Amino acid sequence: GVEAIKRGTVIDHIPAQIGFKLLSLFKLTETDQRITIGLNLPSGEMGRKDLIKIENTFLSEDQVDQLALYAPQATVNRIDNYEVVGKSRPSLPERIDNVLVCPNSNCISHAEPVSSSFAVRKRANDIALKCKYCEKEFSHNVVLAN
Amino acid sequence: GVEAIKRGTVIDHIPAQIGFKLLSLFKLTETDQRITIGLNLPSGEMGRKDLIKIENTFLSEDQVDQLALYAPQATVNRIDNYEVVGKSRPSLPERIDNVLVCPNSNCISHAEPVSSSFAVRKRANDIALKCKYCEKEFSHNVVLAN
Amino acid sequence: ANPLYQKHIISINDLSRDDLNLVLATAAKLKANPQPELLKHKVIASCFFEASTRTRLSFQTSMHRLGASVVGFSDSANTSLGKKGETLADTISVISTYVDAIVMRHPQEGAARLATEFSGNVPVLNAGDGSNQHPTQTLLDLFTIQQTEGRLDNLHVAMVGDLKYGRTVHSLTQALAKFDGNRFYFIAPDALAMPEYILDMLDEKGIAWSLHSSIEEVMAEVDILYMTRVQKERLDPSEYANVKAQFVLRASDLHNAKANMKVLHPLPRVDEIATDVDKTPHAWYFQQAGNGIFARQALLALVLNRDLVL
Amino acid sequence: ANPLYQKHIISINDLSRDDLNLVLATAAKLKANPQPELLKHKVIASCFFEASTRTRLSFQTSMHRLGASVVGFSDSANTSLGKKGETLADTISVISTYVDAIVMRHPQEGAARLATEFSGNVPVLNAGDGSNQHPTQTLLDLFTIQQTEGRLDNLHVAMVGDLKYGRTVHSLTQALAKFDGNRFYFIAPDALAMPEYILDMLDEKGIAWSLHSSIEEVMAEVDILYMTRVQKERLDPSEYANVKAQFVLRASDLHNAKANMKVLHPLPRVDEIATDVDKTPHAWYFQQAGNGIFARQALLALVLNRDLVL
Amino acid sequence: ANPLYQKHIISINDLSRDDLNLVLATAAKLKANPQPELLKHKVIASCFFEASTRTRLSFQTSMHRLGASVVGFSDSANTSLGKKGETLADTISVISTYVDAIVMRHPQEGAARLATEFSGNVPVLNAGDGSNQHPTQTLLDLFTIQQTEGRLDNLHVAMVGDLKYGRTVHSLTQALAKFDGNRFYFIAPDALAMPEYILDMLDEKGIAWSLHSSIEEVMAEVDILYMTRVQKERLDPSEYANVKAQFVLRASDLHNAKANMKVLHPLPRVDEIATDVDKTPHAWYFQQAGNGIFARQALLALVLNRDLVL
Ligand SMILES: Nc1ncnc2c1ncn2[C@@H]1O[C@H](COP(=O)(O)OP(=O)(O)OP(=O)(O)O)[C@@H](O)[C@H]1O
Ligand SMILES: [Zn+2]
Ligand SMILES: [Zn+2]
Repeated sequence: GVEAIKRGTVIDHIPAQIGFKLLSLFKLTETDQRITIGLNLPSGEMGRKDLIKIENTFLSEDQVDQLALYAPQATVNRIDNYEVVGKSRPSLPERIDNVLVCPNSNCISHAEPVSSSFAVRKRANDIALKCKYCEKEFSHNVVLAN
Repeated sequence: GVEAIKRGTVIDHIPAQIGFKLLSLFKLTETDQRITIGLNLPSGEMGRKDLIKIENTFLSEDQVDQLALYAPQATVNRIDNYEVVGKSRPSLPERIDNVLVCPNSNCISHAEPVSSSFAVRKRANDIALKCKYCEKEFSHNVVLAN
Repeated sequence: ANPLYQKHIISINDLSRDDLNLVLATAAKLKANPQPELLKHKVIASCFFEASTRTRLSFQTSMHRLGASVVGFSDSANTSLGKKGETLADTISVISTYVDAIVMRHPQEGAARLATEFSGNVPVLNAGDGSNQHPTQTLLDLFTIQQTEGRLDNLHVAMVGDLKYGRTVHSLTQALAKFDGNRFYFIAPDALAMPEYILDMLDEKGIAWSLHSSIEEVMAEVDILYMTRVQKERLDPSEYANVKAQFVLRASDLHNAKANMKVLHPLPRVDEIATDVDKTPHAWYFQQAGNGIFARQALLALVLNRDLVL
Repeated sequence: ANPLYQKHIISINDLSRDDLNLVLATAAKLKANPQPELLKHKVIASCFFEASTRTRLSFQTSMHRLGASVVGFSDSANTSLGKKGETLADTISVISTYVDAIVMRHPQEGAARLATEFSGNVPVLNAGDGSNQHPTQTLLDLFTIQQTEGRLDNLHVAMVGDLKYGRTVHSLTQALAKFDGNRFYFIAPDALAMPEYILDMLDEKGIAWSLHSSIEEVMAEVDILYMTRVQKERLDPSEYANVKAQFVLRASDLHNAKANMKVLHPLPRVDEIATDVDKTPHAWYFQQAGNGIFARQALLALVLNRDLVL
Repeated sequence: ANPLYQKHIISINDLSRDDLNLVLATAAKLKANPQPELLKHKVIASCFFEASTRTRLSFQTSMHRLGASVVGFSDSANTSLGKKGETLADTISVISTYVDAIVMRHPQEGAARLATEFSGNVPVLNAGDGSNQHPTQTLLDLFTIQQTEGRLDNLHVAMVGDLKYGRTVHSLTQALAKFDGNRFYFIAPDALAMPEYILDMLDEKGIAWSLHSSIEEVMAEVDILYMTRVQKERLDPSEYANVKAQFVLRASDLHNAKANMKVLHPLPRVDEIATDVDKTPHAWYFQQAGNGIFARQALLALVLNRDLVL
C-alpha cells in the first residue's frame, strides 16, 4: 500500500495542520508500535491532507466521536491482515464528555471534581454544544478555541 | 518504508520517543513542506528509533546543535536532489535561546518582552543550564519542566 | 405516586406543562386549606451560599407551616467549605446523610445539577444558581398570573430589564413557552439582552416575540408587565455603563394600560419602579411575593409525599 | 581608555582580578586625592525600584563628590511604570536618552542585564538585582578587607547567615575565588545554604570550603567574619521557620579571636550582631559602610572617564 | 527681553505660531550648542502631584543641563498638603518665596492656572493638568514632526486612541491648527472621542478633519500617525467597556505606508503599539521622547533669560 500494516488503523483525509493536534489529543505517542505520519500530503479536491498510520492499534469510541468534531472529513480504516476490513467516516455524537472545557467562566464545572459534558445540537450553521451544568449553549468554534 | 525525497533534511537516528518531542519543541511541523515521521522504527543499532524527513527544508549548524540536547546521536543528513550531500552530527550548543523557560519564578525574563537564553554546561551526569538573566544554574531535566 | 415524588427541581426545561399545572392546583388547594403537619418529622436543609430575603425566608416558613424542621446556613462563610477549603461535592455528600431534601442557592451556574450527582437519594431543589435558573420563582409567578388572568395561554407578556443575567426571566420564558399562543415583548439594554438559546427555542416552537425600545410603546398591549433588577453583582466591568435602570416605570405611564394589566417584579427592586406605582390597582409584586408560600408548600408536598389527597 | 570605560557593571562573574584590582587602586588614589570636578557636566540616574539607605545615598554622594548631577527615583509607585503600567524595557529606553549612566536597583533577578539591552550606549551599574548580584558591595568589602588585612589572597573567610538570597555573599564569594588560596567557611541554616553553582565554581578552582554549625568552631581560625541578614522580604512561606538569625554574635564570643580578625556586615543588621560587639576592636562594619564612598566614586570615575585617574 | 520672558506656559491656546516657532528655534540652537551655565544660580521646583517618568525626569535633566538647581516632590503624600491638609493655593504661595520657576503636574483640570494667581511673579510651567493640557509635550512633538517631515504646515495627521482625556492630543490639535493647511484624521471609540470644543475651533479655521473607523483607512495617506494611551486612571466606570485599545498597531499594517510616515506615541504605551513596530523605519516614539530634552531646556532658557540665546 502507500506504506502497509497487517493490523491497525489508518486515519486518512485529515485537514492540514489538524493531524498533529490529533496525535497530541489522542495521546498516540504513548505507544511502542510503528506509526507513520504523513504531514501535508496531496489530496486533489482539497490539496493538503495529513495521514496517521498506527500499526496494530484501533481507536476507542470516544476518540472516533472526538474525531467527528475535530476532523469530519477523516476516514478511519480498520485494517486487518492488510485487508481494509472497514472504512468508516465519523458522525457527530449525542454528547461529548471530559475533554471539552466550558467557555462560561462562572460555570461550576471548573472548580469541582466533575467530568464536563456537552450536548451536540447540529445547527445548520455549525455545531452548538450545550454545557451539562451551566446550561449555556455555545458555538463549537468558541468551545474548541485552542 | 518512510519516503523518497527530492531535496531537504532527514534527521535520522532519533532515540524512540524523542522524535515527537523534537517536532513540538522546535517548530518543525509549522511549515507547508511535506514531512514524513516514522515513530518506533526498527534500528538494530538501537532497538527502536524515530526518523523525520522534511522535504525542501535545510537546518543550520546552530539548529543542528540544538538537537544535541535531546538527541546527540542523531545524524542530520543533508540531501540535495536524491544525493546525500552532507551528514551532520549535533555538538552541544554553547547557548540555547528562545525555546526554554526559566524555572526561576522571580527572573526578569518572565515579566519583560525578551527571549530566553541559557548557557549550556556539561557538568557530571546530565547538562547544567545557566539562565542569562537571573544567572542561576538548573539541571536540564528540570528546565524541561513539569 | 405523584409524578414529582423525589424529583430534583433544577431547571424549568426538565418539568412539563403537566408538572407545572400540578403544582399550581395543589397551591391553590393549600391556600384554601392549610396542612400543618403534612411534612411532620422531616428535616430539610436550607443551604444558601448567596444572599436572599424572599427565597430563603418564604421556603423556611413553607417548611414550618407544613411541620418540617429546618437546618442550614445563610452564608458559606462559616462552613468548613468557606473556611477549611472543602469542595461543594463533599459538602453535599455529608449533608445528604442528615436530611430529607436540600434547598440550595449558589453563585456559580450549574451548582444545583452538580449537587444532585452527590446527594444520593435526597431531592435537591434549586433556589437559584448564578444567572442560570430559578424554577421556584417561576412557579410562584405562574400562580400569580393564573390568579389574576385566569389563563396561562394567549397572554401578552412584556419582560423589561436585565434579561441577560436574570435567572427569573430565563426560567419564566421557558415555562410560558409550554403554553399555547403566548406573545412576548422584550425591552432590555442590548448589552443585557435575552440569551440566543431561549430565542432559538422560541423560534423553534413558532412563538412570537419582539424587541422594543420603550415601555410606553407596548403598554396598551400587555397583560403582564414583568420588571427585573440590573444584576450588579454579576456584571462584567465592561457592562458598568449599565448599572442604573434604563427604563423606570412611573405611575403616569400606566395611563393607557388594560384594566387587567399586572405589574410584576421578582424583587429586589432598586430605582426601576417608582414607589408611586405601588398605590395603583396595577401593582401586584407584593401579592406575588406572598404567593411564594403556597407555591413552595405545593412543591415540597409533592416531592416528599408519594400521594397527596387534599 | 582605561579598561572599564563605558562598561556595564552587572555581575562579579564578568570582572577579572585585574579589573577588581584596578577599581581598588583608583579608590585608594581618590581617597588620598579628591577630584571634585571629575564628573562636572555628567547627569546619572539613580533608579531604585527597591528599598535602600546605604547603596543609594552613598552612590548619590559619590556622584556629587565628583561634580555630577543626579536625577532619579527611590520608589516605583510614582513612575509611569508604577501607575500607568509601562514595561521596564521602555523605562530604560527613554531614560537612556537623558542621562549618561544609570545606577539601578530592582526586585527581579536579571533586571540590570535586561536594562543593558535597552540602554543603548549608556552604562548600567547594578545596585542589586533581587537575590542575585550586588557588585558594588563586593568592591567596598574588598577595599575594606585589603585595608585591614593587608591582602586579598590567603585569607580565612567565614560567611554566616542567609547565603541562599544573600546577593552580597553570592558576588563576594565569586570575587575572592579570583585570588590565591582563600579559604571558606560557610555557616548557614540548610534552607538558606550557599547556592550550588557557587560551590561548583569553588570546586573547579580547587578552593577549599567547609560547612560549620558554629561561630565558635571557626572563631580561632578566621581573619574576616562576614555576617549577613536573613533576607526577610525574599523568603518563601516554607522558609518562615527561619527568619530569626540562628547565629547571633555577642561580644563574649570574641574571647578566642585572632587580634587581626574583622567582623564585617553589609548592613542592615537586625538581631544577628549584638550591640556589645560595637565597642570591640573587631567591629568594622560601620567603617566598611563609609568605605562605600571611595569604592563607589572610583567605579564611576573609571566608567565615565577615558583617562585613568592619575 | 525675548517674547516669553517670565511668562507662564499653561495652555497652547494662549501661544502664537510665533511663540511656538521661537521655542523650536531655540531648541535647534541649543541642540547644536549646549549652554551649561545658562541657568547657573537658578532654583526651579519640580512639583508633581501625579505620576511620571518622562516629563519630570526630562525636565529635571534639562534644568541640570543648564546649571540650575532643582528642589521639589514627586508624590503629594509627604507634603503638608498630603498629610496636614493645606490648600494648593497656600502650597503655591509659600513655594513662590523660594524658587524662580515652578514646573507643576496636577490631577485636577486647571491646577496650573490656579497656581499662577498665587505664584506672584514666579512663572508656572504646566506639566499636565488632569485631562486638559500638556503644552510641553506639544513642543517636543512639534520639534520631532519638523525634524522628520521638514515642515509643520500641510501635513496629514491621524490621532488614534483616547482623544477625550488625551491632554496630549487636546494641546497638539490646538498647536497644529495654527499652521497652514494641516489635515486631521481622528480614529477614537465614541465614548472617548475628540472633545467638541476642539472641533468647533477646527471648523472656525476651516481646518478639514474626518473620523475614521480604521488605521488601514488612513494608512496610505498619513504623514504622522500619533498614537495615544487610554487614560485608564481617568475613566468613569461607565467607560470601562473600552480600556483595552481598540486600535492596536502591528508591523503588518505598515505595508501600504508612505516611506516618510512616522509613528509617534507620547508614551507610556501599553497594548496599542505592538513591539514589532520598534524595528521599522517608521517607529520614532523613543526619538520623540529624547527630543524632550531639547524642547524643554529651550523653554526654560526663554522663560528665565531676557537675552535670546544667540
Ligand atoms: N534522497 C533521499 N530521500 C529519502 N531518504 C533518503 C535520501 N537519502 C537518504 N535518505 C534517508 O536518510 C538516511 C540515510 O541513510 P544513508 O545514506 O546514511 O545509508 P545508511 O546505510 O542508512 O548509513 P547510516 O546507517 O549511517 O544512516 C536513511 O534513513 C534514508 O532513508
Ligand atoms: Zn458550563
Ligand atoms: Zn532566569
